[PDB]
Amino acid sequence: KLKHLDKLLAHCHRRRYTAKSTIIYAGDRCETLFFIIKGSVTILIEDDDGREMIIGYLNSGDFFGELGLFEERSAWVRAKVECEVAEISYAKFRELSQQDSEILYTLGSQMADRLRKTTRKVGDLAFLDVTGRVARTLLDLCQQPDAMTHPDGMQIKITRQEIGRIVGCSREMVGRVLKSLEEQGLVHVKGKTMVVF
Amino acid sequence: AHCHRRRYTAKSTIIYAGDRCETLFFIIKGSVTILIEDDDGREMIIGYLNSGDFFGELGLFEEERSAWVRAKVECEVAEISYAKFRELSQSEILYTLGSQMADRLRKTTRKVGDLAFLDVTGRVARTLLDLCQQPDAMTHPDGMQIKITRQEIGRIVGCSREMVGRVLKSLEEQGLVHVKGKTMVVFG
Ligand SMILES: Nc1ncnc2c1ncn2[C@@H]1O[C@@H]2COP(=O)(O)O[C@H]2[C@H]1O
Ligand SMILES: Nc1ncnc2c1ncn2[C@@H]1O[C@@H]2COP(=O)(O)O[C@H]2[C@H]1O
Ligand SMILES: [Au+]
Ligand SMILES: [Au+]
Ligand SMILES: [Au+]
Ligand SMILES: [Au+]
Ligand SMILES: [Au+]
Ligand SMILES: [Cl-]
Ligand SMILES: [Cl-]
Repeated sequence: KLKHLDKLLAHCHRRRYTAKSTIIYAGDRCETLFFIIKGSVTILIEDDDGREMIIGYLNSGDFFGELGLFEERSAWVRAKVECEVAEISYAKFRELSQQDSEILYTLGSQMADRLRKTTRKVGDLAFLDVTGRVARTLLDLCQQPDAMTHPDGMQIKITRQEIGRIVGCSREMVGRVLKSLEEQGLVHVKGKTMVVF
Repeated sequence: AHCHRRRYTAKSTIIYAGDRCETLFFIIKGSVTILIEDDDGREMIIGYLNSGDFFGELGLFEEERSAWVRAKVECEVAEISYAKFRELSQSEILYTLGSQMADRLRKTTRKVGDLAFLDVTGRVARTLLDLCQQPDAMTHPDGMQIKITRQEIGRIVGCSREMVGRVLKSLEEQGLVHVKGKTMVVFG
C-alpha cells in the first residue's frame, strides 16, 4: 500500500485477466513487475517429475514477478479469480528506487513474508502426515482472504484436487481427509465451497 | 566497521527462534545452518549460509525470529543494528540484500516441491544420493563412502534417529547401502 504506489504505477499499464488465465510461465526471461489491484493469483511449481504444485496465493496489494529485479521466471503465476493487475517495467522500477528507497522495503517486506510462509511450508511437510496437512491447509485458508464467516465456522472456496496439489497427495486419497474430517465434526464438503468448524 | 565482530565456535547457536533483538548479522567468514524445530523439539535443516551472506533480516521491515541459526564451523559475524542499516540505506546495499533474499525463496521453494509427495523412506532415498554434496564423502570402488550418523540424517529429512535407523535397515537389504559403524557406503 502506502504512497509509493502513486509514484510507482503513475504510468499505468493495467491488465485484466479472467479466472484460470496464466500470467507468468516458469522459465520465461521477461523483465516485468506486476501489482495486484483486485483479485488473487495462484503460484505453482513443479515436483521432481514435472507435475504442477500449488505453493501459495497472492492477493490485493501484492507484487509478483519481482525476483528478477535482483542479480528466469521461478514459478507459474495463474489468476484464480478475475485479477486487475498493472505492469511496471524492471527499468521503471530501477529508476524509482533511486527517487525513493521505501519501494525496496515495500518489495522486501513482501519477499520476507513469503520466505516465512514458505519456510513454514517446508516444516509442515516434514513433521505432518497427509491427514495433518489437509488439516493445517484448511486451517490456513481461514486466515487468508476470500473466506466469509459462517455461524458454525468459516467458508472457503477450494476443491479437493486443489488441496491435493497443496499437501502432496492425490485428490482421491484426499477424499478421506475431507471425508474422515467431515464425519468427525470439523468440516463440510460441498461444491466449490468448504465449511470448516 | 569493527565493534560488530563476534566469533562463534562450531555447533554454537547464534539466533533462537522467538527472540526479538532486532539486529542484522553479516558473515565475514564461516558458514551457518538454518534449522527449524518441530513443535516438540525435533530439528530439520532448511539450508546453509556462507561468507558474504546476511541473516537475521526478516524483521528489518516490520517480530519473532523465524528460524534457528547455528554455527556449522567457527564463524566470524558482525552486528548491524536495524537503525544503522536503515540509516546507511541513504544505495546498492538494498539490492545486495534483496538478491540474497530472492535466492533464498528460489532454493527454499524448490525444496518444498522436492519434499512434497515424499514419505520418510523416500527422503532418505535421495538424501543418501544427495550425500555427495557433504565435504566428508570418500570415493568407494562401487559407489560412495561417507561418515554420517543417524541424528545427522534426522536433521536433513525431518524424522527421528530410530526411524532413520530402521529405514536404513530396509535399504541395506534392498541394495543401496552397507552400514559399517559410523560410515555407510552407497552403491551405484
Ligand atoms: N514461494 C513463493 N511464495 C510466493 N510467491 C512466489 C514464490 N515463489 C515464486 N513466487 C512468485 O512467482 C514469481 C515467478 O516469477 P519471478 O521469479 O519473477 O517472481 C516470482 C514471485 O513473484
Ligand atoms: N528458509 C530460509 N532460508 C534461508 N534463510 C532463512 C530461512 N528462514 C529463515 N532464514 C534466516 O534465519 C533468520 C532467523 O531470524 P530472522 O527471522 O530475523 O531472519 C531469518 C533469516 O535471515
Ligand atoms: Au494504476
Ligand atoms: Au500420498
Ligand atoms: Au560491539
Ligand atoms: Au540479538
Ligand atoms: Au518422523
Ligand atoms: Cl478466524
Ligand atoms: Cl504419498
